[PDB]
Amino acid sequence: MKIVKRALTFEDVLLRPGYSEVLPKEVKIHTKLTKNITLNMPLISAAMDTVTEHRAAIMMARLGGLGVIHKNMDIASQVREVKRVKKSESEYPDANKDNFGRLRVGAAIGVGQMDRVDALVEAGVDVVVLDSAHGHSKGIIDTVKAIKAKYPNLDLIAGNIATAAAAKALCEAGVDAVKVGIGPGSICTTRIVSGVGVPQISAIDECVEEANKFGVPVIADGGIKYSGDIAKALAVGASSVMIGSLLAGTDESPGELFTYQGRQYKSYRGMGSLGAMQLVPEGIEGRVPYVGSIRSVVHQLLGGLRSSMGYVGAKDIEDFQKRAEFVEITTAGLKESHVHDVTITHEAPNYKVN
Amino acid sequence: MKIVKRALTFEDVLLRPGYSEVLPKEVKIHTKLTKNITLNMPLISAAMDTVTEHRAAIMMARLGGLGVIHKNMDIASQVREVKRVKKSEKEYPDANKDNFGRLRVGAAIGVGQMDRVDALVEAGVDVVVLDSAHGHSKGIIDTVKAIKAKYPNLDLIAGNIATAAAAKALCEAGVDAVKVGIGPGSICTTRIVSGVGVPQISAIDECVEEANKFGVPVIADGGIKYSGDIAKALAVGASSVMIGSLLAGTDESPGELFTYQGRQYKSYRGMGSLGAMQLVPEGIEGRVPYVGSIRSVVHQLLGGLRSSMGYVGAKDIEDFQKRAEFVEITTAGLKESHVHDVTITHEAPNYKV
Amino acid sequence: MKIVKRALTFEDVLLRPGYSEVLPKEVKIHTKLTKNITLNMPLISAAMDTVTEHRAAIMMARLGGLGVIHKNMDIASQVREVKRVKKSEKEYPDANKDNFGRLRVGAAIGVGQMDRVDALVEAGVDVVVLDSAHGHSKGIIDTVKAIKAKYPNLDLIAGNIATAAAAKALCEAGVDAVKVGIGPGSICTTRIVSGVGVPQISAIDECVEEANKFGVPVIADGGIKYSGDIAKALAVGASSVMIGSLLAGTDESPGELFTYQGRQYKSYRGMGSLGAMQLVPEGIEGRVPYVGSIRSVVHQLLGGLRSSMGYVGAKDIEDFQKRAEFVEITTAGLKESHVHDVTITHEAPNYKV
Amino acid sequence: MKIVKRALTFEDVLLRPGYSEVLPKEVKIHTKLTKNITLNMPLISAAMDTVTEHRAAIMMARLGGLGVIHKNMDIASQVREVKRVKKSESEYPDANKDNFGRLRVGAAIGVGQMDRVDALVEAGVDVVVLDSAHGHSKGIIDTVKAIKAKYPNLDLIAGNIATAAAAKALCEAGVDAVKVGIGPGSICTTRIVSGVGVPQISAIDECVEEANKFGVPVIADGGIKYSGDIAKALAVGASSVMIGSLLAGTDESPGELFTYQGRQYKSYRGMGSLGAMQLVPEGIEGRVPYVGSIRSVVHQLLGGLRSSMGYVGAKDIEDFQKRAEFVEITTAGLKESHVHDVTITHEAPNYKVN
Ligand SMILES: O=C(Cn1c(-c2ccccn2)nc2ccccc21)Nc1ccc2ccccc2c1
Ligand SMILES: O=C(Cn1c(-c2ccccn2)nc2ccccc21)Nc1ccc2ccccc2c1
Ligand SMILES: O=C(Cn1c(-c2ccccn2)nc2ccccc21)Nc1ccc2ccccc2c1
Ligand SMILES: O=C(Cn1c(-c2ccccn2)nc2ccccc21)Nc1ccc2ccccc2c1
Ligand SMILES: O=c1[nH]cnc2c1ncn2[C@@H]1O[C@H](COP(=O)(O)O)[C@@H](O)[C@H]1O
Ligand SMILES: O=c1[nH]cnc2c1ncn2[C@@H]1O[C@H](COP(=O)(O)O)[C@@H](O)[C@H]1O
Ligand SMILES: O=c1[nH]cnc2c1ncn2[C@@H]1O[C@H](COP(=O)(O)O)[C@@H](O)[C@H]1O
Ligand SMILES: O=c1[nH]cnc2c1ncn2[C@@H]1O[C@H](COP(=O)(O)O)[C@@H](O)[C@H]1O
Ligand SMILES: [Cl-]
Ligand SMILES: [Cl-]
Ligand SMILES: [Cl-]
Repeated sequence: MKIVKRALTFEDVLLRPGYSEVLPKEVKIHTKLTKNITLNMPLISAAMDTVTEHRAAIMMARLGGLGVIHKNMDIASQVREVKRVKKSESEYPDANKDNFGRLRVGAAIGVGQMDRVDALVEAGVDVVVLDSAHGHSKGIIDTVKAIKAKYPNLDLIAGNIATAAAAKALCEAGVDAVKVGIGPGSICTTRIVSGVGVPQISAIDECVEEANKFGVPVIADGGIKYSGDIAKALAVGASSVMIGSLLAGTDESPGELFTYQGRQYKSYRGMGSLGAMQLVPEGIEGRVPYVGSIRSVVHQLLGGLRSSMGYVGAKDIEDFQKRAEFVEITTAGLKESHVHDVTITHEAPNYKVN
Repeated sequence: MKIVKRALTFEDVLLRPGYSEVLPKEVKIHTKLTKNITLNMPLISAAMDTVTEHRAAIMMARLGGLGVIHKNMDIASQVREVKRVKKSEKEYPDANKDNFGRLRVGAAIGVGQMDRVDALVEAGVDVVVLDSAHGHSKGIIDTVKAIKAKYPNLDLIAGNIATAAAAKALCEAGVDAVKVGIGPGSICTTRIVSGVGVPQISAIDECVEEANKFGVPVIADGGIKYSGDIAKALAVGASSVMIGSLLAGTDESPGELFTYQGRQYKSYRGMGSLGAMQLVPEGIEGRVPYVGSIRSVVHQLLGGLRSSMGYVGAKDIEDFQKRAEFVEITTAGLKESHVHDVTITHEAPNYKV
Repeated sequence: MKIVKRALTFEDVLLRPGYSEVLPKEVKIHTKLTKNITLNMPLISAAMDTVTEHRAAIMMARLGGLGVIHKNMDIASQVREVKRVKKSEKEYPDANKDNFGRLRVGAAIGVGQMDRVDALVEAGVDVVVLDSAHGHSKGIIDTVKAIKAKYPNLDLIAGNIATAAAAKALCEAGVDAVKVGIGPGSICTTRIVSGVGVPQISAIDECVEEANKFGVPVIADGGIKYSGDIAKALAVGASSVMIGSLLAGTDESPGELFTYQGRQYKSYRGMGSLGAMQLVPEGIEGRVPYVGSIRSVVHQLLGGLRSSMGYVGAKDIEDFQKRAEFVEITTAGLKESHVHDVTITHEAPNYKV
Repeated sequence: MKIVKRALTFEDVLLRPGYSEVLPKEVKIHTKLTKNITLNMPLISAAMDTVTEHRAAIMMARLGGLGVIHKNMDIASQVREVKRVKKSESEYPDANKDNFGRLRVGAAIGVGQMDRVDALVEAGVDVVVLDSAHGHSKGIIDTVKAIKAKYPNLDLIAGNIATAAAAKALCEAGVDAVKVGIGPGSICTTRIVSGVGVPQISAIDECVEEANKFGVPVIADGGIKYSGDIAKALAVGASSVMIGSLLAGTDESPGELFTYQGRQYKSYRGMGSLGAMQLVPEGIEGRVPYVGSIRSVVHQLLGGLRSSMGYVGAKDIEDFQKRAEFVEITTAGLKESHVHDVTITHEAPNYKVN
């Protein structure tokens, strides 16, 4: 058998602190979404039917990031969701807006869905997210070429991928960003069901190095549990991070609150779960704790990133990537990194152990 | 001390995705059981008294695979089981059949059991599976030589082994397939009791490299918990996979269904457990959740396999093995690979925790 | 990406035994706090509002160590705490005292707090501990320069750091000790929240190699759970150890004792927790078991240290560091090192699970 | 810091099966206890007050191994325990006997206990086990030299040690066997309390290589949980294994049976536990499950060893050591080695997971 390497993920590594003349409050967190679109902060909500519809994409863009409307609905519904975001108005000085001063929004499509693309363009979507379980596939590559041919000024994101060869193929196909992540999603069983995938830190590292040669941003999609993971993903070279599970428990995410055994929850499920698809399932249907507003979640997450960048001595994301040095740690190191030998009595807003 | 390598198993590795032009529904999954016997799908039910009798064996063959009738019964009883399969009769277009249109079946034998082989050969058995806890032994090798001498056109599988040296010995003795696995079985305590074994992925890899020289296919036997493990075993170069615990919960497996504290189960035990031997055991007696029909289980398992081959861009298994690249992962990598940070509310058909 | 090393912590290593001619009762455990301040035993209580006020500080000093009064209070209050220690009065023959026979005490300060330093220096403080979550910063380094300029004979400790580069910066700025530890603290979430830190053993090792060039002692701060960790920290070359969770359960720590579900506790929280800050926290609020007096805790901890030095054959700490050889262990090695395969019925004074 | 090596213990390694012309029933398991004393099988019960008094040492020797009477009693009591074993009579054809046809027995002593040694010699003890928490110490080395000087034909065992230099010092001191094990005992907190110790497989490996140059057997003392560990310890080069926890729950071991929450137990405690010593404790006081007779325990343990040797192709222990090849495994390998993905319904006599 051919073993190419030993691959690491988030928990395997930590950033080394460096000399710093910058306070966390002073750092700038703007970043590229694609080659032609800027975010005022690096978070994107996942294209999932238990995460991102209009209320969520509105908040995400008001806070300077992006929401991506899921494709588990007919064209007319998705169009209507996009218009709701575009026509939204308010306090949000970091808002992420197009040239008309309208909140930016993204919308998911799948292979061959060219009629959906047409409608979304005419609805004034800012970015189309072309998604497959296997981005490195002929269907995806062909779809990219068709979309760039018909809409040369439409910003196009394609994924998911996990290797440098995939990033090369997509970039040469004409994408404006690649999405990295095969298997690391909280609700994902892809690696278990089919044995395929690449640990997320290594996948991002590999793809970034290739995507850089084309001036193409990488989106790190899936597997983020804590703000520290966001920092690590960015430091390794990603330009933004896509998040589902950390947002699925918010007010704005689709679905109703429910209480079960004294706790509040919302539903969260893979788009490859049996429920969502109504191919063998590559995702599960579950529940996540209720966590209040998107605003409160994003605030804790960005505060973590700001801390990290303060520790590293970085003024902006690009400086963060140039300075960042990692150390690989052991299981015992991870155990020391978490809270240990104390029982938590009041839960912190940015650290929950289940 | 002499340490020859760091040895890996299923949970230590993942397959890298590759450029694909094939959809999962389009890939071909036929394979080889032995030099001369073909499978339409690569699964074999284990030769265990809680897994394979005639009902399981019939379903496995109708679906394109194979069942091996266990040997924890007298010769006559086993002859009868084999006969029920061979006499069995669009609905099963992938049925694995012999030149007469009869379902194929295998039967297990032990060292020096030529009387059992005689009666099985007479009963129309398609393949004989020579089983020992230690396939790399004088007893096993002599039995091989004697069987091939007396029945030269009888397909012979022997095991279990875990080293290239063992593979070489068996191939030179004249086997038509080798079975790999010392200690990975769900119900197995061999490694703990005797301190002996080789993590299943490295074992398959080592033995495939040796047996390939002789044109001898390798059966990966034991340690499969998920469809993804089937894919890995095949990608590393196994030609087929033998499965126990995943099928012991099925309607067709021997034994009755029972309910305990709100959950349904069937029994499952090692053939070296106390119960099965009736003494220093190398297996345990336990229970597995009821999972309904073998059909539904096989469907999900082949689903994952096809999906894997789609991800690798492999049109068939030879191509899969050719293209397959692995990456070694850490404990944190395994944790990320499983479902994490979400509570499952509706369990999936092909993923249980 | 740039990975500079595989970094280890306490549970990754063990000390090898060596030829010994010393019994544990015979070894000497005096050490250095700073270039100019001496300790009779090497423990310092953490500068936390659930660990060190005047009661703890007095006990730590009477036993030959030191307490650092925390800074989560106004300047006046902290001046008063420091004053209660300095005014405090065979029973304590190892008492750590200044040239006037007064117990020694330290006090914590933050970046740009020269007013606090002024009032502490006036109150007779023996050492000032300059604390920041990130000691390798322009703020900390400028504060050092300003303090040493204004009070050149005032012993100054600064931290926290975890790299040789940080150690070098601080030593050149003029500190009398560096404090090492980014993220190992029991109540600390820094590593999870910001992704930043260095496993404590490698951190100490890196910083000791740098600071030693300047004659500057290293304080290992955070992550101690057992006496054995104290030994390792010292053997790697720390001159002293700062301890939080192990002392938060004591009579003398601030806060009241309470009972919850049959067990006794006191509160313990990070100075960067929400509660202590009153916002994006880097600590948590929790509880630790009540453990009785500081004396009894320190007794057990120094017991393990002396035992360690006996095992290594070290007559004193310099000798310990000289002789110490480590071995790196695996997860299975750690499991064997703990109590295993037996249920504890009467808990030990110095081992809790 | 100086890191000499990465050290492995039992769970880190497995034996490779080899070509075999031998059945488990056919293999011979006799071994050297010391340079001048043979065991018919390689097990020794631990010198502990909750393991080995006369009833236990009698059974151990009848089965061909050895019991070592603990030293937590006055001289007269220990002498009387030794005589009880020596005067025992019975069915036990593998019995381990001196030249007078009396069951062999060993007795523990500590540094300087020369009067106890005299009494034990006069009681007809076969081997004296000189024990310290730190065998590589001047007190121990001096005691060895004094005992060999006064009783040149008395077989003398000394420990505990964990390094090649220790084995060299003891061998040159004149011992007839060295005992290896600092920290691996089930009830031991030495490694936690003082940070000192060496993972047991590495310790045995290191000491055996040194002890061999003197023709001195190594005893592997502590950390055995399963029969597989016995095989591994022997394959690495040890001549016998000392066991406490696996025997503490037997009829013959000191102490009464008790029932707590529907289970039967016996007490088991470190000799460095607070209870036993009545220095900071380096052991705990606990309980272990009741397991019936020593005969039934030893039978399962020896059957495991016989299997192992059958797998390796070994006719006797020395052949076992020459043939044995190990492979290092991962955490996932260990997980696969144990029972997994099945719930046990009838507990096996040689495999219990708690
Ligand atoms: O689409 C899924 C599973 N799946 C998912 C999903 C979503 C995110 C991550 C993983 N899987 N969503 C689905 C929706 C419908 C049907 C199948 C679905 N799996 C695969 C597997 C291999 C492929 C090879 C070439 C082309 C496409 C391939 C697709
Ligand atoms: O047969 C078993 C135990 N055992 C099993 C069994 C089945 C599958 C995997 C492991 N063990 N089934 C048994 C049925 C009856 C008696 C013993 C049995 N163990 C061994 C062990 C070493 C050997 C060395 C040379 C030749 C044969 C050897 C056999
Ligand atoms: O001070 C805290 C958090 N924090 C803490 C604390 C204490 C010990 C360990 C970690 N954090 N205590 C605080 C008290 C008030 C407000 C914030 C606090 N975090 C940071 C993070 C990055 C920095 C970079 C340059 C300079 C200062 C930086 C500070
Ligand atoms: O004797 C014990 C602890 N201890 C034990 C024990 C028994 C087995 C394993 C570990 N410790 N039994 C004891 C009985 C009484 C007092 C202390 C005891 N610990 C030490 C530690 C370092 C030493 C250095 C030189 C000489 C002797 C040393 C002893
Ligand atoms: O069902 C699925 N199977 C596998 N991955 C999925 C599925 N549905 C969504 N995803 C991915 O998982 C991500 C969410 O990851 P999370 O932030 O870790 O919960 C999404 O952005 C998708 O990339
Ligand atoms: O009692 C036993 N001890 C060791 N291996 C066994 C025993 N019984 C069956 N096996 C092996 O384990 C396999 C079943 O593995 P499973 O698929 O992991 O449950 C069988 O096909 C045999 O190779
Ligand atoms: O809230 C916090 N976040 C991170 N580190 C902290 C915090 N509060 C105290 N510390 C550090 O952690 C140490 C206590 O570590 P402990 O001995 O493991 O409990 C203190 O001495 C500080 O160095
Ligand atoms: O209290 C103690 N502390 C550390 N080791 C001990 C103590 N008492 C006995 N031992 C050792 O532990 C062994 C028992 O190991 P076990 O077979 O793993 O339970 C004994 O043979 C001694 O070598
Ligand atoms: Cl730096
Ligand atoms: Cl061989
Ligand atoms: Cl691990």
